[PDB]
Amino acid sequence: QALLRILKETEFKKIKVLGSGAFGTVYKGLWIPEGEKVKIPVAIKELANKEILDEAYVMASVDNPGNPHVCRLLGICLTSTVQLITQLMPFGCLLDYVREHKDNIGSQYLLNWCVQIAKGMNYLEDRRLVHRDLAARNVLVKTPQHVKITDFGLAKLLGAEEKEYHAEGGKVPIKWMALESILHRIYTHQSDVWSYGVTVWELMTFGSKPYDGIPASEISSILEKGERLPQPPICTIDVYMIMRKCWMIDADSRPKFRELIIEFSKMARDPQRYLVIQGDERMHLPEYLIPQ
Ligand SMILES: COCC[C@H]1CNC(=O)c2c1[nH]c(-c1ccncc1F)c2Nc1cccc(Cl)c1OC
Repeated sequence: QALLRILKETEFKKIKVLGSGAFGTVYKGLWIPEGEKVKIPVAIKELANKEILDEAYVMASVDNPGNPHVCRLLGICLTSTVQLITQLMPFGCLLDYVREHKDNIGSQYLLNWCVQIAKGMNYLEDRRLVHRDLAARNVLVKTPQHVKITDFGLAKLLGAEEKEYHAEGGKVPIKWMALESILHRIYTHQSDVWSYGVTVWELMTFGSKPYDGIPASEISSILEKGERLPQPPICTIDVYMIMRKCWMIDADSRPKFRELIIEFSKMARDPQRYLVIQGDERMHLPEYLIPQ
């Protein structure tokens, strides 16, 4: 059962703006619980009220048992707007992190992040949840060795006798969506596997924009012609074939998140065999459009 903890605005202090975009506005602060005096660093989101409360319901529904690689909602705050509260991730989003530390990320970190995103997505698949927005921008970095999936804005829960979600005319990310989602607005856990492949391609290219220069309306025709995202220079054939298996026309032929945990975990045990990065031993660490 989903339960929300209504937190008072007087409990939050030192609110500073982290960023803004399609997600709305994300801030950072210090949550002092009532009675307790432990200053917990937290993040606050804003944007209309109908949309942010759907996100809170989705996050609260999948909170028990919970997964270490999935962001969990601490509670909500009722100021002039409805705000979401979660544990702060000090190192920000992974898309910016891979673009900032281009020359310091080793093969072990890239493969472990792929394992962790697949562990989080497999947990969401078990809780009948289709994320519908898996991208490097929606992956946060708690510490360089630990990542979490975020932004349950487009996420939808599936009923017991429901294996797919049909969207209406809302804005959606075309360059991360599967071909069936662009053509027929159909969203399954296998459509999230396509987005997982695009997210893996983003990490392997250190934050390259997918299909750069190509407009969103030309993507369906490009994917029907057999064209896919290119092989990143650091990827061996085994890593690139996983990405290409995530982008197959038949959604059931694509890999499963439980299979991607095993495949990338095997690769993480011998990382230099599967990714070729210069000076790997020396390294050390401490969009949306209307469909038609
Ligand atoms: C600043 O924007 C980065 C990407 C942005 C993209 N979309 C997000 O949803 C989000 C982002 N940052 C953080 C975030 C979280 C935790 N610590 C730091 C951070 F920045 C997000 N989650 C988030 C923020 C506040 C409350 C809740 Cl319940 C959240 O989970 C949905």
